[PDB]
Amino acid sequence: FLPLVHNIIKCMDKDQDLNALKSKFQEMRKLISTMPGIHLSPEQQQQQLQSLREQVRTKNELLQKYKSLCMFE
Amino acid sequence: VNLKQAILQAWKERWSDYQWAINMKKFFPKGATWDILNLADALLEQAMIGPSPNPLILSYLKYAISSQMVSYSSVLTAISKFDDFSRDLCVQALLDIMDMFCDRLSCHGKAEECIGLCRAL
Amino acid sequence: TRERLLSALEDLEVLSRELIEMLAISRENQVLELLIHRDGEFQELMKLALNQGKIHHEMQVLEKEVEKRDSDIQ
Amino acid sequence: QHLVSCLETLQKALKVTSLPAMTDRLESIARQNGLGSHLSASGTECYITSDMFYVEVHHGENPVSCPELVQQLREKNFDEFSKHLKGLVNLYNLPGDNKLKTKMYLALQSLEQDLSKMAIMYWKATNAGPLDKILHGSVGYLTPRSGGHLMNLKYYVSPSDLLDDIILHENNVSRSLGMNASVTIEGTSAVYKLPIAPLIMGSHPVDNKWTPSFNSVDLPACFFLKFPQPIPVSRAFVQKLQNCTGIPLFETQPTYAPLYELITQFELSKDPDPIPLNHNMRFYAALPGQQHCYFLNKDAPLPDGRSLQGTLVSKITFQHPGRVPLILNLIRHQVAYNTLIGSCVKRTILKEDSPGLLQFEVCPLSESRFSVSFQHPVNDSLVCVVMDVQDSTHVSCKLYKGLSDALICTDDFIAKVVQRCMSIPVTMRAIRRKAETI
Repeated sequence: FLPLVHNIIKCMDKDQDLNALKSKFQEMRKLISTMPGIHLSPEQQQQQLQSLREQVRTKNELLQKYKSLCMFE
Repeated sequence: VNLKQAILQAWKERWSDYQWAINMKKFFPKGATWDILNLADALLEQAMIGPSPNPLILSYLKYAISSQMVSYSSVLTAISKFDDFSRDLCVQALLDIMDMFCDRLSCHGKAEECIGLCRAL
Repeated sequence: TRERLLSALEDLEVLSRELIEMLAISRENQVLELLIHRDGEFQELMKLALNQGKIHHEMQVLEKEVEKRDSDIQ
Repeated sequence: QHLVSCLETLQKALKVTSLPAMTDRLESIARQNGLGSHLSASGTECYITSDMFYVEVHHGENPVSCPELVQQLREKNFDEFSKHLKGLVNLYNLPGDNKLKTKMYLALQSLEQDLSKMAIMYWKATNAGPLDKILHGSVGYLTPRSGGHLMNLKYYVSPSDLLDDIILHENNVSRSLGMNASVTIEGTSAVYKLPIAPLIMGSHPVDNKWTPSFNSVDLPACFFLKFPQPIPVSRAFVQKLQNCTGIPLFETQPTYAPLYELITQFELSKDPDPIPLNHNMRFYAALPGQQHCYFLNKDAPLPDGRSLQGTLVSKITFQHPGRVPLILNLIRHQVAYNTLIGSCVKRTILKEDSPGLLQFEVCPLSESRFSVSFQHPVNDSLVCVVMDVQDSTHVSCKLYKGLSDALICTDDFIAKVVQRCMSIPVTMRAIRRKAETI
């Protein structure tokens, strides 16, 4: 992003219109970089992980509880 | 309490000469003309200790002569008791102090003070 | 956070373009300072952006596992 | 157009990417200092102006692959490289013209060679440690010019500042860990004759012998001894220094006020704070045992009847190095006196201090002498310690007391304590402590 912007500035210093169009396409690529699967913060990322870990543990525990529960002597 | 303690209670906190005069009055209720308490002796001792005199305590003594706190006789005796003589700066200071009162050399008091002025001369 | 990153990106593009265009017309420390400030914002949250995607793929795997477990339990 | 050019160096300086863009960052550095860049291949780029041409891969070969410059460039410090170019540009800010500039640089090279040889002679005669050379040696610890930085001769290393928070110098002595002066050629309105070839062709084994002038040429400039921070110097020193050299120290007579005020400004401004101290010449000092207040007493009349008066000196001009040993010995003297009186100046707020406040004071008895007056520690009469600064490293002090008084101290014990650490606010503490212990 910043490298592409600096390259556009270098092209302006050398001078072109094609390079500015390339900078606009890079901004479209940036919008893709805002949303290629982006949606959450660092804190939220931490809470979701803890909740998923707790769910797996509880499900495994319930399954083991009935694993031991042997109906037939 | 002592005059030595007052004179540097005067030199320490920087006191101008008139503030020194006021606080010297306040430290001592009996004035005793300041010559019974030997003001000139203490001021000369704690002025002429360094190779050059500190101008603060010399300013105190020059005020105490120009204002008539201290008689000329006690000053002339305290000047007479200095000698050492290896330092020219202290000697020049003493000669400027003598240049202040000399010639006028006037005593307006008892005749014993005039005899003291004679012996002091 | 996504909104902040997008705003930083738009500001950077417009101001860089303006500075380069002024250089071209001639033949801007305010623009420069703005650029470095939002460049720091984008770069610091670009290491985050990459990891976030890896974490999201891991989260998807975890979700699939949980779903299977539940459906099996049901 | 020129502003847009300066505009691009700024945005190219904040640009930071890979090696190709780092070569464009080197191009940015060129136009930032108004230099011209020519590059042969990716590896070599040359910034060229006057004789200041250097390449990162006039009238002289490329002198050295300075590790200093190479280390900074290899590591991520383009800013340090920018400072080094600034130093090179300032050294060659020389006006002159062209052939004159080349000769003028040649004269500086001869002076540098002679000064370096004189320093070597002292080391051969006595294998002194670096500290001895700095405090009491011909010339001084001398570092040869590297890149932009010009030769630095360390005139004095104060005892208090040799100690940091007991530093042993070794040969690793820091450039700024002391007082340092720089030797350089600078253009002058007047015309002077300077050596254009090394003048120590024949050296007497003890001290040095200089072959007489004419070689030499009348270039319109003189060698200089610039001091990074202006040193307050007294009127008496100007006469003592002139007696040797002869070159007017201040030429056009400027301003000349009390020296003690200038000494306070130099000491207070070493560390800058927004609030002016407003000392009123009553500096307050706090020490491990006791509290002291020192009145600097500027305006006390000297024997002549004029208060010590002096003006800050930044540049001292000397034609040849022959008068330089004498000039430095006088300076050393002025600097040492400033350091002892300087140690007292402090930015503290001792308000309503009932205990102690063992105030001490300072009167200018004569040029090179001062008296610190204090109440006797045990008895009541005023007592004092003078410190005539006879030489830069030597001060002689006499503690006269009244005929009836308690032996306050032995002049040698105080000296031993001061030399161990130092500072003069400190000397008064030792005088009080020694008297109390007895």
